[PDB]
Amino acid sequence: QAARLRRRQLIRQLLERDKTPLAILFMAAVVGTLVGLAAVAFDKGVAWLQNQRMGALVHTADNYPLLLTVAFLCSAVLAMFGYFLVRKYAPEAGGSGIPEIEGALEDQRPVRWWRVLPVKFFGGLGTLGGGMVLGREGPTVQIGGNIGRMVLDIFRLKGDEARHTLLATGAAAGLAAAFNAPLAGILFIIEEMRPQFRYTLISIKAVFIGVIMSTIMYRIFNHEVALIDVGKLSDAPLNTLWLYLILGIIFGIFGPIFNKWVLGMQDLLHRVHGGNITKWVLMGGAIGGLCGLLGFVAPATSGGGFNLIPIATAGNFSMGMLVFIFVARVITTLLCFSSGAPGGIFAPMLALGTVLGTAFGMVAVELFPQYHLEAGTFAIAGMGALLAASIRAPLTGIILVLEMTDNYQLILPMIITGLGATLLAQFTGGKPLYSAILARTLAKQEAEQL
Amino acid sequence: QAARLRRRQLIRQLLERDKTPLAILFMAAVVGTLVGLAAVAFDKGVAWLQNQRMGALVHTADNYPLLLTVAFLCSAVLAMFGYFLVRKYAPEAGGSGIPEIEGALEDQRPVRWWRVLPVKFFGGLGTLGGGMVLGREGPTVQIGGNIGRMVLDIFRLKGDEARHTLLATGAAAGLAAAFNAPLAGILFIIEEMRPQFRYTLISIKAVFIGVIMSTIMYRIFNHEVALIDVGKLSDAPLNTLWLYLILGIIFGIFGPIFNKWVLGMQDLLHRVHGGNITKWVLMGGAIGGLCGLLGFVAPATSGGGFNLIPIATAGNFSMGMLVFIFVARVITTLLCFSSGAPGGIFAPMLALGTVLGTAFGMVAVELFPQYHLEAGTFAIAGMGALLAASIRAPLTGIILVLEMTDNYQLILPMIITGLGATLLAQFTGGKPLYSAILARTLAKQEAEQL
Repeated sequence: QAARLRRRQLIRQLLERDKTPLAILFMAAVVGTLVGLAAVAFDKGVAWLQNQRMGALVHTADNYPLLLTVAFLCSAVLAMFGYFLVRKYAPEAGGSGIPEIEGALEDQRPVRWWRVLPVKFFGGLGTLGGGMVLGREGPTVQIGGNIGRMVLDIFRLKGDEARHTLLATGAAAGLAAAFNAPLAGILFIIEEMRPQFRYTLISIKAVFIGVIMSTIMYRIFNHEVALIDVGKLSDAPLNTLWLYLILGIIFGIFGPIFNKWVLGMQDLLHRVHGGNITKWVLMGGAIGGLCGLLGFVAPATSGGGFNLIPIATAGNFSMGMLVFIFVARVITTLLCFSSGAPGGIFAPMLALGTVLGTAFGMVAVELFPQYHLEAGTFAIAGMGALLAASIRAPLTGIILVLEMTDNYQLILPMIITGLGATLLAQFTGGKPLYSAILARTLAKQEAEQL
Repeated sequence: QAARLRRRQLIRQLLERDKTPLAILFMAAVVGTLVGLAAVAFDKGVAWLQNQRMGALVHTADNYPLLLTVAFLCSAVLAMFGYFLVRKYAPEAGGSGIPEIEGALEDQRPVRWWRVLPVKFFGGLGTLGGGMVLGREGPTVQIGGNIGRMVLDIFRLKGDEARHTLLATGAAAGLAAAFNAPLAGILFIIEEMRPQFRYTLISIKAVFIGVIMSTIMYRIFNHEVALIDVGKLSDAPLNTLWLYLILGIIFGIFGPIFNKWVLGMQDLLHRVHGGNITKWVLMGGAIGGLCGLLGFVAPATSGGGFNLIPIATAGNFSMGMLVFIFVARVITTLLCFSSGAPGGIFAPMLALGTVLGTAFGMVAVELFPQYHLEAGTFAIAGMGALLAASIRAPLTGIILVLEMTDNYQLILPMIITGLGATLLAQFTGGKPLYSAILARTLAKQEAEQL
């Protein structure tokens, strides 16, 4: 009656599966190559700005108050340039980028590469070289999605498959070249950024080609540089997995509160300046200079956060130092991302989770020594646990931490901590962060139509 | 314009994203535990039958003709029992079973647990203890899906989300417990064994809990036992990725030829018995006896295929022995799987991929000594490449070879070989194997049945 109707359609569909068009495969190769080159150039510009920042710091190493003022000024002017470019030329090129390029894969949120690529590139360059605690993945994944749309519009590809596949392969190429992590890009685009409530024709065989050419363009210009080089930690036996479940419960209790904090401060800071261009640029300059001066006095609360994950997994931190770094780092990340700067929050979540993981593993190693514990395996497990409770994408959290730490023997602690985080963030009332920001800006856009 | 209605439903759906019922999450925990226990009991039964079958020979080791006849009888009676149980009490238990579960996720080909579970269990036990070239993976993916449907019908869960989610977590727990690969168990569901043409409601968190509990129930019972133990090989520089591209092109133009072979041999052996029960069990007994005789004399062409996979990865295989193993393994895999025995092909395609990759690696390292190559890196890159060109599931092929070889430094040769394989299997024009078997057994059920 109806099964006869669907069975012939299912046979006709299964006998020709996985036939994507060669036009889309070739444009996905060009998209992935351009996104890898743009991410390499963005990384080199950020590092050259930070090196010139440190050189201007050491240029006058005789007067301490003058050094603190020149640190504040040289970071604040770069932050003012980034906030001005974003706030004057492109109101949708500030923040993370993953909501504004995830809403573009659901046929809303128009991607405008001509007024995103230079402004998000140069503004994220300014506010990331200034020292503000932001991840260089969000600026490169919105650059990735917009390079995908730019190739689609230049070569005049038609169809509804080509647009979604090129936005997805641009975004996955951006996440692959930000972290040197090829598998995390595909597992981020088929688990988090595709439309979760309907059916779209994203071709994984083209997302893969974008990720391959992007990671090859990363490895051409980044030879023998590991982003995170932890050693080779001891394995976790079967009588120790309950501790990683407890750590997952702690991250799942913490995650939704971090979501509520970032969504609350991102309009508590709007209550300061009201939306004005000059007052927004002045407030952004104040917080960028504050994070730049924290880049000199106590130089662990600022920065991207990737220069303390190799420290906080081999010991080398006091408990008081861990609590001070966690408190001031959560303060500075909630101040820097939620103000409106161009910069993601993946990297100060992978750095904010390792501090909490070391602070739990250092408790657990002394609470009972009958297991012969180490305070580093709990940090490796808890790295992608705030990334699994806050943004609630545990599969790409676990895959990305397995990519950039290369400790496979902790895969069962990693999956148990990330999954306890996801479950206890669900049973607390924690909506995912990248969907909450997207739904918030869509409701704001709808209220601005009346 | 209906885009405003799509926006309003999108806001209401993004706020309520990833919120799975607690009943589904608990029942997927129970599915994971039961499929872990079923795969552990299945592996121990196959191990004990292989031990007794190969130990009775040296127990009664008088003379060589009697030794060969007792090898043939000791394998052929077990294979006769498996074929008879399949073709008498559950005809869907024949073959791999990933097509039957891949159909039952689309509300066709109904999973009768009370007929498949004991027949796939004991029949796969007989035909896999008989030393046949059959995977341990198929008869535990289908046992996993049937356990999932069993406990859904036991606890009486209604809805459409519960059925797809418990069948998907059963198949995921089966593939996680067959290979000790937790990540590939989820990655087979989210990109190969879901409904690939319409939206369905498989919650990834329940598949995650099922995979975790299944891998814990594996690792309790055979800890410190890895299936594939290769050493830390040499890394692959950037000027030698085009070699892995050429190896991917070789696998891609071999994939559809092997699919044509298995889908043709599955009728060429059907003409031998004509659907008759007596001639089918007699032909299957001759096949299983041949696979036991080959498992006794020249043993590295029979059995599951994980025994020779660390020898081929940089071991004592010559170019004259690798060709013999490849031709005899493809002839025995075809003759043993296309005849309808209960046993998957997903596990003896890893061995064929490793043999072809080792042959290419030994040609390449002799063809130029300027790159300082190795055959072992080509074997680990080409392991899950016939699995990416034949069943055309590249992401889970790459994930699974990353899982059970513990070499992340070859992730770029792995992805390049897998993508060369999928591309040059698509341009040649081969369908995926596990969908071109389901399309065949759906066209048969439509036309040749009613």
